[PDB]
Amino acid sequence: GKCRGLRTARKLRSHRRDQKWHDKQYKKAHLGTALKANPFGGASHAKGIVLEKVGVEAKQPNSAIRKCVRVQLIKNGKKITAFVPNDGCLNFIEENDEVLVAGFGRKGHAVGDIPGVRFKVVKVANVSLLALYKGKKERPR
Amino acid sequence: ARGPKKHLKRVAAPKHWMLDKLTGVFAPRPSTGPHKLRECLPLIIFLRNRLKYALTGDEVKKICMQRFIKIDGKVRTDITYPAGFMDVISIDKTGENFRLIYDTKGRFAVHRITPEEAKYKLCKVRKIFVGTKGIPHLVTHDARTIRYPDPLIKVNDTIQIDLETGKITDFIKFDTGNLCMVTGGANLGRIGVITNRERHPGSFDVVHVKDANGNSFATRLSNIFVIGKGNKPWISLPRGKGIRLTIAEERDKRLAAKQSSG
Amino acid sequence: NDTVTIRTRKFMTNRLLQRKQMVIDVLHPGKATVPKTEIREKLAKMYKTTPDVIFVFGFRTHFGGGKTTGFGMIYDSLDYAKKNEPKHRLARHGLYEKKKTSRKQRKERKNRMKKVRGTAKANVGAGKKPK
Amino acid sequence: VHGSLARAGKVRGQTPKVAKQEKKKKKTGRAKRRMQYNRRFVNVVPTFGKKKGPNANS
Amino acid sequence: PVARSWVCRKTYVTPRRPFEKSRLDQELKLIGEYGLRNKREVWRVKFTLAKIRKAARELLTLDEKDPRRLFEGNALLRRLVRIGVLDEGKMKLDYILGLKIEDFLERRLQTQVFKLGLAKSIHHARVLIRQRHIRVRKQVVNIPSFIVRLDSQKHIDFSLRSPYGGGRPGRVKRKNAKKGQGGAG
RNA sequence: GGUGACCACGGGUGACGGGGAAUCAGGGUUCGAUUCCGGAGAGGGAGCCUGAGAAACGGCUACCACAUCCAAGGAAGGCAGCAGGCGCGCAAAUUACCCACUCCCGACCCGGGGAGGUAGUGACGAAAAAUAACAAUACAGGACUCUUUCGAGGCCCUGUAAUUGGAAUGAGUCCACUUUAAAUCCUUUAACGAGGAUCCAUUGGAGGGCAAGUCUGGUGCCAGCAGCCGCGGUAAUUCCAGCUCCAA
Ligand SMILES: [Mg+2]
Ligand SMILES: [Mg+2]
Ligand SMILES: [Mg+2]
Ligand SMILES: [Mg+2]
Ligand SMILES: [Mg+2]
Ligand SMILES: [Mg+2]
Ligand SMILES: [Mg+2]
Ligand SMILES: [Mg+2]
Repeated sequence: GKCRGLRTARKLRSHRRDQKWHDKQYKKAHLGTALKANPFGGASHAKGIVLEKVGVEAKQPNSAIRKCVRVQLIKNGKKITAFVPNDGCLNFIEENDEVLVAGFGRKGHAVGDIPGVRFKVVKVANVSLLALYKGKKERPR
Repeated sequence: ARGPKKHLKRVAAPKHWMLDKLTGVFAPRPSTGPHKLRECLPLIIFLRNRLKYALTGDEVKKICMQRFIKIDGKVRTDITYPAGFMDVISIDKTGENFRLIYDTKGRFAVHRITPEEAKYKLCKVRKIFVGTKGIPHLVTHDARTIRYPDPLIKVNDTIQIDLETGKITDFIKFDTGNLCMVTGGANLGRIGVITNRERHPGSFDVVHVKDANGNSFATRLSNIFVIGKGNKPWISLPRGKGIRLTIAEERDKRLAAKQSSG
Repeated sequence: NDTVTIRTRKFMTNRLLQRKQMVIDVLHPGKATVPKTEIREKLAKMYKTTPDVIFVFGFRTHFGGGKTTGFGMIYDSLDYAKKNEPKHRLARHGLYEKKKTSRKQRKERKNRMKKVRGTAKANVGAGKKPK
Repeated sequence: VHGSLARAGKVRGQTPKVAKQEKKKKKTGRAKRRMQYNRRFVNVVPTFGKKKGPNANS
Repeated sequence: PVARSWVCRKTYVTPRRPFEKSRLDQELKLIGEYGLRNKREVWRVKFTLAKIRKAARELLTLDEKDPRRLFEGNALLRRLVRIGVLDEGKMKLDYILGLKIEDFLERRLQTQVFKLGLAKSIHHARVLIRQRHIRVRKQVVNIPSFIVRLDSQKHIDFSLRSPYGGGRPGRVKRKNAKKGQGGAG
């Protein structure tokens, strides 16, 4: 069992801080390697430049092409893949656009049937993708 | 900091000034003087917030510069003069005199006194020594020092300063059974009679004091200001006679007052 | 005028500045806020004084109209009004003129005097050419 | 790439564009809550239909 | 720096779980009964009741004859009987826990004018208050959520300038009168 | 000699410390650059003059790095002060007015103060609070009631459509006052100001979790949706739409 002595608080505290490294959340938040590996670098959103429009096959039970963009982040110059999340917004996307990119929803983890995609496009050419989809405002030609 | 401060924050001012937060960022940092700034009441807030004679600092400056305020019998044109404990604020143009005394709730109260009572001022001695040529010097809780005092006066005793002369009229020895007043801490503003003084060498001595209601409270020696012999004060006491009432009794006193007025 | 009345509370006299302070509540049932000139003339009638030494300000109208509370100051003599009053209250009645220039321009002028040293003529003429 | 991006937006492009029909302006705020409260706490009538939902397509 | 205050607090607390049929129906019944604008009114009065219950619980766990319990409990009880949600005779800390949300909601000015009979419905009462028609004592109040006190209960009446106390009819009445008189010379 | 498993020494810190903030059974877990207190710094170091008080930087000297003018001999710098730019970025406002308030400085009731106050931008956030109310006809509902289903009205309550149908008000235009250093705003008060009161409430959803459609039309394992289960291969309650509902 566990010690209960009146002056075992040092051992109890040391054991807590030693065993707190054994769960993934605390290790992830306090080692720093995950933050270093994060392409966003601890930011909620990030801007980038569209390099290429690509299609990603969905997972096995489903059968579809998810439309994504290869994006080079303007800060730290890293290349990521961001899902363009609507029915025909890949047509709104073109080459070399300043796109705002957010996480996909579950904290640097792949979502749904899309393999290895952790990000999604929020804005393109400084105009909201939702606005473009709804037709509230047109592309700046 | 690279030197002395000369600004005071409104929220960092002493609580007993009753300075509200919204009117100003700053507070009237009291000029150096007889009393410490944590336990002094500047003339500006005395004339603007306590008596409501003036509306702002400019108005109170005009009152001060027209030379009507005589703190300790001397005309003081300083707007932030530290008044401090048991000082006489005499406005002869209105023919009114104020003895600055803490009330029950540990804050200075507007205490009107008669002109024949405004000519003397009690003082607590702080240190006694002998200067050059074997001359006994005696300092008080103010910055006031006097020469040739009665050898019977020892430390933390009381003396009666006669104004316009700066001399001694009478004195009070500090001992058991003498009416006093607390001038700091939780018991600040409480009137009682000394009952015990316990000594802690190398530390602050602690006295036990009983008021008229029989309530016994302790305090440090340095916070004790004897203001009378036996059970009779040497000065007119403020309203409430320095008797501390807990929240319930003042609540029902308020209720009785409102019920009598209504 | 038909139904407009003045009432005075928290009244007191101070000879420290030789005046009388009070807070005045006006009662206009269905009218707008009563103007300060009308307030001054009615207070002058109330206190038997000429309606030019009076000073009234800080008038807040209560929600829904009706009562409006302000601060009134009535002096014993017209001379003390210049001696102890803020300049803006005097300027409202016209007893004081503040026909002056911009604070920014004053600061520019003061900075130019800092550049020009010593010579009285140039120190006072540095503000002429850059007008 | 597999060259299969050409189908992007297909169904939204193919969907016939039927426009919305003009309707009476809906009440909002306190009156909307009042109408909502009346529709399910005032016109209450017991029925063998096991308390059909507000959007029943019977 | 600045002489601001930035002291504020939220007056309501959102429910832990959304989409419960029982809670939604009960809150909608309260909204319909008392003419509330949205769920935030019922949530704010619920939060006020919760705070009162929390203070009462702290005092109850506090020992009897304790000066703090006596002082704070008497203050809380007298303010409750002052707003009239507690009866004059039931001045015990235990009965504070027995209070509900309906007796708070019945002290609002919107419900009070309808109960006193100046209005035909609760929603008519809310709009009537909002168009500055009702005064309490000498002061005209346009806040529907005005919690009235027992002494002020009797003095609820119409404002003098309204076209329900004194004269000066509304603009639509005056326009209709001038149109009718312009139709016949 | 001194300090160390009662963790020295070293390293890291995306570490200024505290009062405090968020969460809120209890215990705790995170956050405190940020208006109060204390510390440090004025591009990086270093050294000094004066002065009571400075290792001062809206003081000086030198070096390192940037960088301004030049008649090429020289000379002049320090916005982590208020504004305002560039750069960095997901990310943050006016090159505005005033010393009227709070205070401070000065030889000083009189001058000065981007301290500070005022206004501007401001859906960070917090409080209150419109977008409709009522009356009479219809057709329903109620323990409705009169005879004990059939018909009606001596009642109560919704919804649908109407010359209804005439009462009430702000949101806005805008006279004046008021506020104020000058103002702006709020509060007052004249005159207009509502029947698609078109003076138009939105954002997300309707398989389950989780409140709400086995509606209709398109697509047909595509397009897409889907935080998770899953949906989609021809009548898809899950996509794209219309209608209708649901939540705030
Ligand atoms: Mg740091
Ligand atoms: Mg800090
Ligand atoms: Mg600081
Ligand atoms: Mg000096
Ligand atoms: Mg320094
Ligand atoms: Mg330096
Ligand atoms: Mg609208
Ligand atoms: Mg749908």
